[PDB]
Amino acid sequence: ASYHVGSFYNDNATAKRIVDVIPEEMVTAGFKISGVKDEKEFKSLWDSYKIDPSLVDALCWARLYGGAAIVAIINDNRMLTSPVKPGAKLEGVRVYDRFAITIEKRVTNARSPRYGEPEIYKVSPGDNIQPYLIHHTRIFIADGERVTPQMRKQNQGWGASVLNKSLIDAICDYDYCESLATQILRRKQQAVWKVKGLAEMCDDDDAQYAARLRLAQVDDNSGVGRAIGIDAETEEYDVLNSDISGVPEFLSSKMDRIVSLSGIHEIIIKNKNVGGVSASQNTALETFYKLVDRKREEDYRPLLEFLLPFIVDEQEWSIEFEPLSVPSKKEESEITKNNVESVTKAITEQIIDLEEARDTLRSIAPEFKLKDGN
Amino acid sequence: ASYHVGSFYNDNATAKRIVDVIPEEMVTAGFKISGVKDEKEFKSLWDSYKIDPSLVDALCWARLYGGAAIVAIINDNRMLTSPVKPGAKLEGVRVYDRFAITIEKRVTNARSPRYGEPEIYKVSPGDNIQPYLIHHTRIFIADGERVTPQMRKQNQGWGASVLNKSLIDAICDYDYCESLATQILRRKQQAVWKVKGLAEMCDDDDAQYAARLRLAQVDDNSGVGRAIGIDAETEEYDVLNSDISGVPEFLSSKMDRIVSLSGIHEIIIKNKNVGGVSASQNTALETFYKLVDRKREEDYRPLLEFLLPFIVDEQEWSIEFEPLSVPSKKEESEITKNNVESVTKAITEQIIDLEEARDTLRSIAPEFKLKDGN
Amino acid sequence: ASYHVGSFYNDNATAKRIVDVIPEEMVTAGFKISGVKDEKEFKSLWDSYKIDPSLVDALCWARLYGGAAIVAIINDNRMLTSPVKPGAKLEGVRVYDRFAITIEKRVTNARSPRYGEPEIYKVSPGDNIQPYLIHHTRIFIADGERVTPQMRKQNQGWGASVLNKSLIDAICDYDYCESLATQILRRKQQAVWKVKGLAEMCDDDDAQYAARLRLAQVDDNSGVGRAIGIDAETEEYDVLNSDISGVPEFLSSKMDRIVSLSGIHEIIIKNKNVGGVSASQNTALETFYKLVDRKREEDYRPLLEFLLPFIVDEQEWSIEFEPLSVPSKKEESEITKNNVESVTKAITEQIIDLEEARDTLRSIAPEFKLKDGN
Amino acid sequence: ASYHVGSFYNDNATAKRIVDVIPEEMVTAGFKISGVKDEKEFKSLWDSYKIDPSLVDALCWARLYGGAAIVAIINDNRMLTSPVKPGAKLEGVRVYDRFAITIEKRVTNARSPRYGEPEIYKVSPGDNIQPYLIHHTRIFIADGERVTPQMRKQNQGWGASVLNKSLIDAICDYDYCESLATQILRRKQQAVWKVKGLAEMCDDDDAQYAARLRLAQVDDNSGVGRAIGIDAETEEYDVLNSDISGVPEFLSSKMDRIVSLSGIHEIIIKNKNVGGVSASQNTALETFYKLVDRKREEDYRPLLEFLLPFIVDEQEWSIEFEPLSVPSKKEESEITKNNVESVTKAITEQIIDLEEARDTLRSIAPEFKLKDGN
Repeated sequence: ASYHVGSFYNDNATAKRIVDVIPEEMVTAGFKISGVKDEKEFKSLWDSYKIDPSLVDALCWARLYGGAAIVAIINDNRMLTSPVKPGAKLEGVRVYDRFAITIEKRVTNARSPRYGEPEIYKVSPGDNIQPYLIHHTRIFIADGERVTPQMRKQNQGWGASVLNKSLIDAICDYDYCESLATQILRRKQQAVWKVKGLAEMCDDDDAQYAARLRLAQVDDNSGVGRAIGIDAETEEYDVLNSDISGVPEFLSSKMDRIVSLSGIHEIIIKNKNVGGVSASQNTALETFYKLVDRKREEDYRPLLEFLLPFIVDEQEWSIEFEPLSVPSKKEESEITKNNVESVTKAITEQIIDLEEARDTLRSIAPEFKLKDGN
Repeated sequence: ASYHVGSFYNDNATAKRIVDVIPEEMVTAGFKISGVKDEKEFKSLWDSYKIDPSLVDALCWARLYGGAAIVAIINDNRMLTSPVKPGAKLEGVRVYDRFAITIEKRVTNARSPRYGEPEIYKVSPGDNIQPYLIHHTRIFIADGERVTPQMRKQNQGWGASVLNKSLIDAICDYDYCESLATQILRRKQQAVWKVKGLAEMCDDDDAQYAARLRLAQVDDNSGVGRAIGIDAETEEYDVLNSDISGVPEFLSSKMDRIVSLSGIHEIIIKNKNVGGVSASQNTALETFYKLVDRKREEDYRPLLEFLLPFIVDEQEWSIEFEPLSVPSKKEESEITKNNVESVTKAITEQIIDLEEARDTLRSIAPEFKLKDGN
Repeated sequence: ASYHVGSFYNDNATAKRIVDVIPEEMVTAGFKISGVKDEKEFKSLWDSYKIDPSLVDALCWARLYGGAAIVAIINDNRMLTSPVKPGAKLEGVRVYDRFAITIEKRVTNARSPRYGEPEIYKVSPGDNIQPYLIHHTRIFIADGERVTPQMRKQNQGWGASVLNKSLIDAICDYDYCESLATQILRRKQQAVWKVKGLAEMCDDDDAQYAARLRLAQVDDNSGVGRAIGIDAETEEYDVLNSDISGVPEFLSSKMDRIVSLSGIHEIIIKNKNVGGVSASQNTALETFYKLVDRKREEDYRPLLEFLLPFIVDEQEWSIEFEPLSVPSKKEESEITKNNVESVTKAITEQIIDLEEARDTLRSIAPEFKLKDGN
Repeated sequence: ASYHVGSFYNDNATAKRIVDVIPEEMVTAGFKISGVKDEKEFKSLWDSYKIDPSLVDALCWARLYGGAAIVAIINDNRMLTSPVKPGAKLEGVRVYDRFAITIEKRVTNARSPRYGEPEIYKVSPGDNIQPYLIHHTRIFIADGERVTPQMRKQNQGWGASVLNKSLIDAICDYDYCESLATQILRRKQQAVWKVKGLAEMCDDDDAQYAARLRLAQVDDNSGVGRAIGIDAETEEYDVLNSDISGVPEFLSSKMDRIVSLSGIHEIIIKNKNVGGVSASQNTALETFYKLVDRKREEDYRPLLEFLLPFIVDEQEWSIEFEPLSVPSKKEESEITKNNVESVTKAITEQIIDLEEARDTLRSIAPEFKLKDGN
């Protein structure tokens, strides 16, 4: 069964895939900043931090247990319980699961609209170290999928696991069906040896052992090209056989039910190609891309506006999600051709003269490297 | 069969998908405001408030429970029971379900068209805090699908749930059908053992235990390459076998009935591409987008003109929804080429000049990085 | 079923393929460094050290055993326990498995973010040599796939094996199914010989030996064009035959289950083209490349920024991975044509000059042999 | 069985193909050098050596036995036990198998990082000649596939055979299945002759010989257009027939299992064309090319950097692997057209004037022969 729903995660592989395919596919797409003077220093600082495996782990724990929290370490000399100040920087991030976070203090001031969230968070990392209190501005809380408000307050504000009992049992019964299919194959044919007066033999005596040894020895040497001899007055040899048919489609239907309840396309979970059509599964993968972007817009972004203000001193910035459908080299060159022809087809006597022209070609054509100029 | 809609929602997964696919995919499309001098500050404010998860949750509860109420809080100076006057008005927002809203005060002024609808609302969130009264202009009431006026006045002006009785039992009997299919698979064949004088053993005795242990041991050691021996005079061994055929078609028909009743097309509810066609799923997707566009135009907009007048201080503005169907990097580049060559064709015969061509190209080609000027 | 993962790995072939297809195909793709004045010396150093087989082996052991440690040795002047200072730092490298690494010293300095992780490592390669201690900065720890934090701290900070229990028994029962199929084929038909009074011969006597020799001799001399003669009064000859149907489909379903559990697509694990479609395998390959790209971005890079700062002395550099999908001689020539005609289109309107066009063309068209100069 | 796994190689043809298709396909592709003044003198010296059959044999022995070694003969007057000097040339190479190489001396100097490999190799060529000792810099060691470090040190640093027991038995059972199919075809129909009182005839007497001679003679003259006559009171003639069906697909499944375990595509091992699709197997052959290049990058290259430094006095050189997918004459000419048009389309007033233009057209267009000039 599920038990702590941790054993089910680290034992079965279907649950592993169902809970993991979304986070890294979501995070490896990448993002670009806008309104900033330049992004290469941002890129260098980002991969100098090299903190995204912790982000992936936090997202996975949020999807599995229903909630996860990440703590931000700031070089400010002030106490971590006191709130941050503008202009502070970041040097590291550490991740916790749902069971390591508990509520400590609550504020309900009428005039201040901040009421409705615990002011001070209490963390218990374990590993024989002292628990400590954290301000609400220091850390961030990651949540899973939405649940009813009654159940939401019943779980102390925590979400719900992605492995609900319907999916759990839909995954479970497939193994039972597979075992039944294996047993059905094993029991395809049975041979019965009828002997007159076989009940007179003493139990577990040398006569019975010799009889069953002879039976086994004759059983090994039988076959299509080999015959056996039996008595005609006291022995009978008959074979009862049963057919096997229709089980592959039954297992396919079970897998389709698992796919339907999971919410992910069959190409990603069954890892199968239909083979009956050339380029129709491109629509399938773009549908999967649509659903993963849909999931991203509600979960990945809050981490973005929680982390960017601590990393860049620029005033106003916006976040843009790059379309994760990356094109192939042939088309890439053709699109660069199209853009470079379009940016300069009539601008020779039109609005786009030099300085906006270079800026336009820099963005839509990242292939054309160019030093900073006008 | 199911009594509490919340338990059925957070227990089953199909109901969760049916409730959730529409609102979040609706909201993640986005929108653009027209008639405003510049758009960057609009996006800056929109992602500064970052209030879209509450909107998604309110829409989900409006769909599920049949009613929801979003509460808008402003930075006024007087009591929240009194009406409002123009101002910044935005620093936060909260949502509530149907069960926490109650009508307490009503007016019927014939001269003013405002009669026939309540003016003061009572909210009782619970959690050991005092309920507080709200003026009508401050908050908005979100409703689901239309019902007969008699039932509307019977339900205290609240809509019905999207999980109707027919949908409920159509979901319910699918699990019964799957359990029956598994049971049918389990009983494909049965082996019957007949013994003369087997009814004389006392129940729960040593002889019966030994007999059943022997039967089990013989059962585990049979198969294709193994044979068994029996006494010809007294006992017999026979096997009864059945067949399985047509069950996957029956289950597929049940799923088809569920799809027909739900109203969401198969690629969204089954996650199974047909595979027998190249590009016929374009029509399926566009039909889905027509459905979600109808739902958006009938439900999402009221929040838009309830919130936008409080956001911006402009006298006049309009809201229109873009085609949601997202193009990919290639064909959007082709569109950009066509647009840029078409706009320059009609401006060289001294019909139109550059000052309006700037905005005409900016509206349709955001890829072209343009600053503001001549 | 299998106890030791190493014995199962070096015994079976499917496990070998599952472990090995990802890391070596990942590494043989290669990479390119950016921000460096010239690239020839980079390749000269890279193939002078020729340390990629050790990287492949370390990745394979990280995948299999759940953990691996690569040891980097530098040309410093002091003891290897002390930290390092900038220098050439590269003359060799060696790798070790999970079983040869142990934690002995730990620090918990709260002020420094370096707490929570070990600083000195103990390696015990064996082979009758003294174990030696290593500073943290000298070596790197390679990990496999994520596990629950409770299990992570239970396993002394080591990951889990990629051969989970479900994958193990899915591999195991396939061989049982194949053996059952062979046994079923062997027993397609059986010939039964009945003789009156055949039970009166003493066991291991001359008469019995002669009888069985005669039976064998008659058995080897039968067929379509040969007949046998028996006594009508006493003995009889009968043949019992069965059928075989649906076994290949059952075996294919078992392979499909193995493919679904493994996570690698059929062309890589079955080496069997579908044959019923023209160019649908492009989507299969690109899905595989998406998977291996995710694996690369999550696992290969840490070695890259662990080793590259020790390789080059440049202050700033960046690492990006090319699209792995290799084009062939024709379409790459078409890409070169498009690139060369597009780059010359935007440099004739006095927008950009030759000094940067040189590098722009050099980055995208290595085929054009360019020296360095104006 | 396998025995010395040499008899299995030189008796069965499937093992022959599995172990041989990779080496010569890998080596006949060829390679070109870069950074050298000219390569035609290199080409002439290379085919003057004519040493590649020994390389193919060494690779085959490495793949089969798990390890092989090649010895380099140098014209230096110094003793072969002493290390080589820079500037020495090569005149011949000789190949040995795994059993002709043994370890003689080991060095473990702490300061020198060369420890970890035997300093002096002892070779025992046999053929009644005296074994001799070799320095480690003189020779090269070729290894097969990776194995666990415990097994690696258990086999004195030698790899593993490509014919593991799983592949061995997968190859073996196919022959058993073929023999069973032949027997099943042979036993398709049996005719039984029943005679009353046939047991009274004396054994091996003239009466029995005459009876069986008559039976055979009647058996030869039977047929569709021929009838036989039997007595009605003492003779019976009956025919028992069994059908054959489903065995070709069973053998096909066995071959597919062999293909899957082998790791090579079915087109190369089954030597079959699907016939249901025009140009889909081009993807199959390019996948095979991908895997053979993948195998090449880890095994062929070390011989390249072991042999090139002894053949060329040029300082710095690099190795490039030519794409083994060779195009057809029609496309070849079209690609030459494309390159010659691309190299000169805008360079008339651009960077590429004369001397880099000729060098560019020399490389990408080897068809255009040209004498050395500017």
